[PDB]
Amino acid sequence: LQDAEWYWGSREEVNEKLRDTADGTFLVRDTKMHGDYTLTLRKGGNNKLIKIDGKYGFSDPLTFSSVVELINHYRNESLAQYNPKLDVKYPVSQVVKEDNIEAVGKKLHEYNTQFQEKSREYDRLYEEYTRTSQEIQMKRTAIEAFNETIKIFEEQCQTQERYSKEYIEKFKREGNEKEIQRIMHNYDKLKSRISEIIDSRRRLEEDLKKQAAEYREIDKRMNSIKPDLIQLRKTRDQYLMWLTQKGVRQKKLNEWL
Amino acid sequence: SYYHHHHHHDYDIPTTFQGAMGSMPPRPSSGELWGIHLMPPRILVECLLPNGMIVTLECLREATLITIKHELFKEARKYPLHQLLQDESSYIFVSVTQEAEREEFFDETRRLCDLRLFQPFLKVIEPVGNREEKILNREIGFAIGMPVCEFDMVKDPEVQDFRRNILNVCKEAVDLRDLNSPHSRAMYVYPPNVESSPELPKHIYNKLDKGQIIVVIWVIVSPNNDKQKYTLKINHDCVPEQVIAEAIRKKTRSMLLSSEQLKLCVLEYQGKYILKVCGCDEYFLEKYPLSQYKYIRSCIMLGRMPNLMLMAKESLYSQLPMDCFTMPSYSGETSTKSLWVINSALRIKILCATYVNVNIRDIDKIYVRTGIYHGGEPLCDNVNTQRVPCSNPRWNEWLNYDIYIPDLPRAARLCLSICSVEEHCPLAWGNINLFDYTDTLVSGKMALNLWPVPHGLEDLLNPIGVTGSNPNKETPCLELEFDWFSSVVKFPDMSVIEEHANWSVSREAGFSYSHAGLSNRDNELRENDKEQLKAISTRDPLSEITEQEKDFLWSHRHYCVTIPEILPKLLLSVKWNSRDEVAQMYCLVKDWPPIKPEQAMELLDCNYPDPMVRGFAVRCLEKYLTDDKLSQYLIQLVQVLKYEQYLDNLLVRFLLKKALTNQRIGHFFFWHLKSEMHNKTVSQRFGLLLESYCRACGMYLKHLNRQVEAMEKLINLTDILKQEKKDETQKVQMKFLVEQMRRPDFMDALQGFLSPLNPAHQLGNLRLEECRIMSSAKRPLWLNWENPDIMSELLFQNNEIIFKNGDDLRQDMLTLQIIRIMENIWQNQGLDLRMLPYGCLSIGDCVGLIEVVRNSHTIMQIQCKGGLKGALQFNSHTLHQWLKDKNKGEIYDAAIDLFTRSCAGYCVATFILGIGDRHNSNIMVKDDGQLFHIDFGHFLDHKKKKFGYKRERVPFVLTQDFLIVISKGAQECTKTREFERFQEMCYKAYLAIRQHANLFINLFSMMLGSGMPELQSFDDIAYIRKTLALDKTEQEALEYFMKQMNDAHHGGWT
Ligand SMILES: Cc1c(N)cccc1N
Repeated sequence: LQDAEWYWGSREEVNEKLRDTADGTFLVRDTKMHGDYTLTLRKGGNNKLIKIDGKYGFSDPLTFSSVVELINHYRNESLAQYNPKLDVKYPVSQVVKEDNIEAVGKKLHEYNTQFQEKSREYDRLYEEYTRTSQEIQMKRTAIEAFNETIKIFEEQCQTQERYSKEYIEKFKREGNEKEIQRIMHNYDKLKSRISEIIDSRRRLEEDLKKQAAEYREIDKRMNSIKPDLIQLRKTRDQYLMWLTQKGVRQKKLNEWL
Repeated sequence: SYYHHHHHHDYDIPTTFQGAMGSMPPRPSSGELWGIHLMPPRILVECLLPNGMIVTLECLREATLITIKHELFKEARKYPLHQLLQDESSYIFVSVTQEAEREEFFDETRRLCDLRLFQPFLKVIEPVGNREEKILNREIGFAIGMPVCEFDMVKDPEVQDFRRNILNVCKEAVDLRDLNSPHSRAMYVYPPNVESSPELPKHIYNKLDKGQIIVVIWVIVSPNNDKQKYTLKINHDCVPEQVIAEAIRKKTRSMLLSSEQLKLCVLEYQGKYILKVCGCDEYFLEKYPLSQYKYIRSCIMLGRMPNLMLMAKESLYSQLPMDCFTMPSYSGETSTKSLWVINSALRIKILCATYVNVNIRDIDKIYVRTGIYHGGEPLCDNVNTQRVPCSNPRWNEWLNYDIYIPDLPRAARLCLSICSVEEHCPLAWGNINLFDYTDTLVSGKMALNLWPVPHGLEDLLNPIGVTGSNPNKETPCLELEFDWFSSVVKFPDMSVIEEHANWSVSREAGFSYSHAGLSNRDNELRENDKEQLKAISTRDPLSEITEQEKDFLWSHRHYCVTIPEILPKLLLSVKWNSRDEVAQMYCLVKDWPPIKPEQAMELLDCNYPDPMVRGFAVRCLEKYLTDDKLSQYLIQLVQVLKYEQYLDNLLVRFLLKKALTNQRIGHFFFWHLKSEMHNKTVSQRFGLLLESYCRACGMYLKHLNRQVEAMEKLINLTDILKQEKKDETQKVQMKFLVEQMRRPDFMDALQGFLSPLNPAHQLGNLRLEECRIMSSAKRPLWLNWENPDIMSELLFQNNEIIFKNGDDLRQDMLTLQIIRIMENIWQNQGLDLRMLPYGCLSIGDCVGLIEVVRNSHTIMQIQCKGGLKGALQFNSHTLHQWLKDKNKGEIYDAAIDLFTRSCAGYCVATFILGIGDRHNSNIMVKDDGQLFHIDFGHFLDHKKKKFGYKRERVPFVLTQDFLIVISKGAQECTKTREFERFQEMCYKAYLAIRQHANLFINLFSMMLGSGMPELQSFDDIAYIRKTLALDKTEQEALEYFMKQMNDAHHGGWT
């Protein structure tokens, strides 16, 4: 009843042991002038707490003589026949098997340095990801802007053709090539200027794909760091929990960690 | 020998990281032209003329469009086709901006650099769209920082439906403004800055000899120059009008005037004047105890004599222009088929995710997890099979959720996520509202782009996350299909839900005999029950309720109406997946007794998404929440908008109206919205709201637009200092800074405007000799300005505030807010600890403003200054000795009282909030002896995400230094009465916060919205439970607090 595997005997650190366990995983807890014990069960991925002359129970069907009595019965069976909306029943509670205590504690530092080195790599890349998302979108807007600029110039190389070829045929002899050269010059500037702008826009779009390429490669490697970070952290949490069963040593821990 | 000769082969130091010179993270934003920060001082600009000619002027960076136009048409004469141009006056400039929109440049005073031009060119045109007036939307869009057109071409009906309907609220507020104008207009602009209570705490009351204050009314007569004191001694609880009279009495008593002749000269004169605060645009515009105005109450506390000014109402109503509000340019299926008709389970067809970036080496197989939610979930969570894993992943499955379509609640939302495989690990996520804003159940095909899993989330699905598709295109796009029922299904009317609820009750009244699992169902209740209910009511939000307690609550819901405050708990005890239940709850909440705002605010967090509930919650605010207390909690109310399902909602209509009713709220409401605009989770939502505000706010837009323009100048300026003027001497940088600031574009832009930190303060001229870049690597700017008040002298001649590009202010913003609140709790509950919650304001992505506190120093400076020449050790006493050096005489004794009263409160706030470890370089002491912490780092113990685990840290650990000073220089200070009293403050402080713990949970719960890594989910906030010890009795808490306090101190502490 002290040991009881699942039996620990507060709210917060329960939820840390219930974080990322699947549908059906459970444990029991201990104000006493409130109720005695508390079955904290994670049905469907959400904390579902259940309150507990001799007989331990949930409300009226009290004939179970112990805390261990009531939980063996409902490891076999669901909680539906007690309370309507409850159709779920994992009593969850390696480490190289090490009885070393000290050398288990060195590994905790080692895994934690591995983990904390690993979190920074994940943290780095999350900045890269979002900066890249920004840099990209700024490039996209810039492309809309270039494209827009270009319209105004394409429209301007057109805009002049209407007025300029009205001012060639009207007159013609008056300032023959003295006029029409210096209208051809201005226009020959105008189109090569367009020519430069388009090439400036292209050169952004090639950089866009190289950026968007790298953007994939960040996420790609984020998603291969992620699953490792979960296990690396989870192994650290079992190494740290395995220690904090035998010797209390809450304060000794912090040098390794 | 050191390393076992083990070579690290990968490591390189030819530049290998931003650990080396480790500061200044956030980027980027190009400034004055595309791809460059600060445009060249002389620059070539292509002018595109209406005759099709490209004449290129060399212009100065700094030059006005007037100057450019005027030169362009002088220089277009030298190019051909001059007879085809009109007189320059028939033209306006245009170009493509960096936002990517062809902006017409109407305000021709603007300078070439200030245009935000992308490419440096200008097209000439005669002004299309003859309403010049109306295309000062560009004003709005400047203030918002995204052009107003960008909405106008949004497809989505909701968005347009928001834009058009929200003007209801805007026009209603403008009505209230010009109601008793010009008084009410001044009432909008310059609301009375006033504490919530008129009642005075007992430690203020004792500073005034049975409620009397020596005031100083000032006046001006001719020409302006000379002013005259009029040093009244009026009552604390006397109103501005009485204070205005006595001033005019004493002004105009005379030897050529009988008393009867004075009384008449009082009356005429009296109400032609109103009271200003000397030195800032604050005023005393309504019947309020003088003490109730914040300026007075601070003058009491600080041992100061209020300097007010008598101001003529007409010289005031001179300075208010007209609001000039205008309605903008922009002005189901035959009774459908009620969701309750629909006879089927929920099923949602998953189809194909397209853009999923995963190593086929690393990850085996990948699947879509799904689930339905309400904050928590109304059925067993389900997935789909592990099919087509990684390479082009596709499942054409109907997922089957065990809930009947009618038992969907209004606020139901699907939450999904692509995952990796117990190698379980989310790749993306996205959530969708199962109904739309028109109440319509979601049918057919939907295409959802997903969000990347953030830092703190390990969990698979993430329903607190924002509802809707990512706008970012190039991300995982998981499209899917919902069931179609030959008819648009709408959510039931309330009239109909009222009937089903009335039926559900009458039905229960004949359910008979034993109903074991009494659980969800006696008229006369037991006394032990009625005590187990109020006992539940008192519990904080994070004390999670059991199934027993829920069922117990849900049954006695009709008694729960006697104890309104239970409502949060009750609502979380409803089976949201039983419309029978939900409907009955909708009839309680209808006429549930309104509750206190501090309690009603919980009901707008993520755990209460139902619209009816949130209505009740806004209904509470509408009643109790004063413009004071709204302003106090405005950050938590802006943040809580994210959790609303739809754009258009009662909470937005509330806050928007309040913003337009009162300009001090308005101000911060703009800036907090504007602060977040870079975050694409809310860009749309907040943009739309900010448009509405900006459109209806009256002249303030133009004031905002200068504040905004100043902030952009500084953002650019620093951005440049931080890149390319890095690896440069301060000497070289400071030269560059001053050089820049002297250019006239900077001079215009950074001078005549209002403090975003506090728009009451004006900001005048730049004294550039007192402007400088601090030593920090983030290259913050220490900026200084002349206070252009008439009475600068009487308040502060120099206003100086710190601009810091590079650092996420919002953690600080919230901790400082929380501090401010603990102070108000403490003080207003008669106990005087003096926290200095200095001003802080994030105006953007890691960009903000921090209030300077003149004459304060880091303990380090104190000790550097007090350190002996031969570099040996710094003396614990030097603090004490440096403090004495300032405070000498009866002063000394009082300055230790301050240091003790501050140091105590800061100990208890620090401990409870668990903020970053305190040490000599982040603790500050003022000349007058007040202590206050700066640079808080991570609040709720966010370096416990590495190891952590029941660490319940003490961050302010009072070294000798502090103890000496508390104990007036004795040795073995830990044993004096000086110290006993100190501890008794610390205990009394700790309990006060422990009785308001609900609020601080809820404030932190409201803040989960913002994307702060310190606030990822409720367990983050749970630290504040341990540290307040809310699972325990208060007596254990006291003992816990001591225990905790003792062990870190090696001290006495019993
Ligand atoms: C309401 C709630 C659920 N369902 C799970 C975890 C935390 C909280 N606060």
